[PDB]
Amino acid sequence: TPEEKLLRAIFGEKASDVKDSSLRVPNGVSGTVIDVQVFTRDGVEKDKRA
Amino acid sequence: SQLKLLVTRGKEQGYLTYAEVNDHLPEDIVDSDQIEDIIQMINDMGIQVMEEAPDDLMLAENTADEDAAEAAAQVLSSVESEIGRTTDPVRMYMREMGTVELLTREGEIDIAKRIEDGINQVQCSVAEYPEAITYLLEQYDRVEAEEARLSDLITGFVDPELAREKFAELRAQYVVTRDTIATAQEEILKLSEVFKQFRLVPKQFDYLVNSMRVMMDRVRTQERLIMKLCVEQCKMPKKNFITLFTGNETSDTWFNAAIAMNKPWSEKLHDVSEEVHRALQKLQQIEEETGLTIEQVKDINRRMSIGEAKARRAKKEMVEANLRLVISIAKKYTNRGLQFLDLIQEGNIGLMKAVDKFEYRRGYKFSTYATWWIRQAITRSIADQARTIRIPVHMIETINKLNRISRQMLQEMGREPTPEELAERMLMPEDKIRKVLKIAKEPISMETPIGDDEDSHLGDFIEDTTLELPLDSATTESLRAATHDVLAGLTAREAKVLRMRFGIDMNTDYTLEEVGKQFDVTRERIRQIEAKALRKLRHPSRSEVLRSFLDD
Amino acid sequence: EFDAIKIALASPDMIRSWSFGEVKKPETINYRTFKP
Amino acid sequence: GITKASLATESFISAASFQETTRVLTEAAVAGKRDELRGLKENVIVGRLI
Amino acid sequence: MGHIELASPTAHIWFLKSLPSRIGLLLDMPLRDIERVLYFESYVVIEGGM
Amino acid sequence: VPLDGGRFATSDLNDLYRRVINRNNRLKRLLDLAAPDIIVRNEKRMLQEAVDALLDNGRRGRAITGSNKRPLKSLADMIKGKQGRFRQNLLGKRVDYSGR
Amino acid sequence: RLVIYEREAPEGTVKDIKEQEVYMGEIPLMTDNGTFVINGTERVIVSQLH
Repeated sequence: TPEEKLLRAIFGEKASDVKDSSLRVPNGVSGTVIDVQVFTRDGVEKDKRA
Repeated sequence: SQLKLLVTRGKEQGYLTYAEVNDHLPEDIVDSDQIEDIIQMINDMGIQVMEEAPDDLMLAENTADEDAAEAAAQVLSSVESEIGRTTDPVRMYMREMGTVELLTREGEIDIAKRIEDGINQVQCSVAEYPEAITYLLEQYDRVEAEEARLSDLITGFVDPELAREKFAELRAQYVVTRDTIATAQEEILKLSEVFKQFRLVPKQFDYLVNSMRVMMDRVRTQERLIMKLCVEQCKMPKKNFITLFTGNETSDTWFNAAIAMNKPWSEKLHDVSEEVHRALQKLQQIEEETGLTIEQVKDINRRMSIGEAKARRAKKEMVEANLRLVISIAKKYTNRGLQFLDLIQEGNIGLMKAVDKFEYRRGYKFSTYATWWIRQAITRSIADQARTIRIPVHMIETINKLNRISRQMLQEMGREPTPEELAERMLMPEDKIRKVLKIAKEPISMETPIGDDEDSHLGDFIEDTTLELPLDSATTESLRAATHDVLAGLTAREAKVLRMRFGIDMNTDYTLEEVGKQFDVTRERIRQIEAKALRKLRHPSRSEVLRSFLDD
Repeated sequence: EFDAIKIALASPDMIRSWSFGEVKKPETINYRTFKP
Repeated sequence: GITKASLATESFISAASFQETTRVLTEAAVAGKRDELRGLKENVIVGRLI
Repeated sequence: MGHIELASPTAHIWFLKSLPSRIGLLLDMPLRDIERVLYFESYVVIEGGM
Repeated sequence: VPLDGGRFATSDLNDLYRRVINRNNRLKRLLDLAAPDIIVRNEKRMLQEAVDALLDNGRRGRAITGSNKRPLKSLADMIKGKQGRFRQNLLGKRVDYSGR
Repeated sequence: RLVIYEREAPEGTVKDIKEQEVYMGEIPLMTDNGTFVINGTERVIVSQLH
């Protein structure tokens, strides 16, 4: 927007090219993670947790 | 009429069952759609004809109660007096193709000869159009000069240099026919004879004949300008119009001698005299362009109309039996993406094309040459207008191939074929196979019922992802206020420079040069002012709320 | 704002005045790049 | 009756909300009716004050 | 909105199959007669004249 | 609207509108070729059916059905019916600033 | 097993004798406790009183 440019210039920020859509626990739920399972496609490379 | 008493019994019962609405129907109704229509008529005025007899649950009292009742009753009382389905567009087409006897056994060749002898009277009429011949001569001298490919004039003829020298001989005969303005009597005719041994490009011939029609229509437009402006506007007698104007049509002894005839119709033509005066000049000049008395070209084009009408009238009967054939073939392309009637209409268009492109000089079974065109047209249309998102034909072919190979592998491997293995079979990269797999699937219907007691649909659970969260709008307004405040707390020059540079509270922003020339300064000083302003705003104290808007 | 609702038949000229352009082809989207 | 008295309303926006919509719409259209919101159902559908 | 130029006229179904038959009432013609004329199974004279 | 996984979802009207354009276009094409009047009459009847299904599907002629085998909805069913815009006040209009 | 019953007599003598163990699909099996696993979720097929 025409103003956000001024603030960006002032503080010299760096707008990110990527926006986060991460799995976060539902509100009002508290508990202990007891199991994590990871399924990978046939082409993708398994990460260091799988 | 037991139908009336059926309606009364339904009123007295408060409902009708399917057995009741079957027992009291006319015993001569065979078509079901008439039964559907009459039950719909009954339901429109009441009472709903449910399929079973079904105490203490109140039913819809009399919702379908209105004057519409009696009128509806009349409709029912009129249904018995006559009969007819007319409720399935397929059935009417079937009946109409039944009417035309499917019996043209070697009469097809007779009608083909009729067409050949009907599309040649138009050729004869074209022959006496030296303007088209002049165009052909010009295009001969044009293509041989390599302004266009030589074959642009012929789709084959009845050798390059032989054709060029034959056209040169035509040029010689035409110059002798043209500079011999009672000596052009025989020459032109003879030149027409040798000219009748040619075969034009479809586009060339069609354009030339349409230009012939355009010229004759200009002549006929002048004929209107002389006719209705006088006969229908000035009340010039129809007999008088047939007498004087018709026969000369070019001289001044039929209009300028029409006002001077000293008749009640004559001396009233002064008011509309100007337009006829000008039409005489126009037609006299056009006769120079065409070099033919108006009546002659009128008659030749009338004969052309006769010939083309004869051709079309026989193509009708040619097309009908092959339409029966089209039904027969198209019966086996159902359930792909198109209703039956669209399939048969595409087939009929293809058949029209085939008949327009058939010759009776090859000893072919017409149930062979045409059926190919029919199937090709049907499959083309099915591939082009069967799905919401239009995937090109080659992708359709690849999808079909993939499905065939997948079925084969499943029957062979004994399980599902992995896309890696399927790409192993078909020499295609894995990514292409995955893409084509994704592409094919057709869209869902947003009115697909979901299993909820509220009886919702899949379209009611699709959130909108383009909206601006009402908190973002408030944040933007707060930012607009805060930037206004912070600008206020600066030197006037710095605030004005910043507003122009970044476009705050303004229309299109302006460049350094533009803002510099704005008040009065070079660009460098404007840059210095902007730098000073940004240095101040970067300084703390004045940089608390904005940094909060950052929230970093 | 407004103060009544009126309903009547729509003339061809009225319908042409509502519209912003004629819809000729039957094709919706481009199946590879989903622009209209 | 209470079921043949409600089918006499003079605001097709009201009458079209609980009766057969097609019939009410056609009858209103051919007759060129004007609906001047003076009921409670009408001003509810339109979003005004009852 | 958009508009489609129909090649040939077409009968607005609401004003035909409503069963007062608005077109029928206006023309003084039974519904079945206009049905025959529309579905191309007859001819209707618009000007007998002489 | 594009659903997840590359799969699309659409309302029935799209279908019907397509059904009314193809035929319409085809009709024009026939009139350009001066086709025999039997097929043009059949085409005109088809176009009439398409329009009558678009305005109100299933009113008279055995409503055309979609791939789902269900009878696809038309402009006269988005207004009418217990599930139309009208009668939405039967049970409708979720509301913000609320809880239970 | 496919047999073409060669077309002379008796009603075609048999000469072709094919014999292939073809695959006709999958039949879901019943867990030890009368429950089926259809898509990773246990299901129960209720009896019907017709």
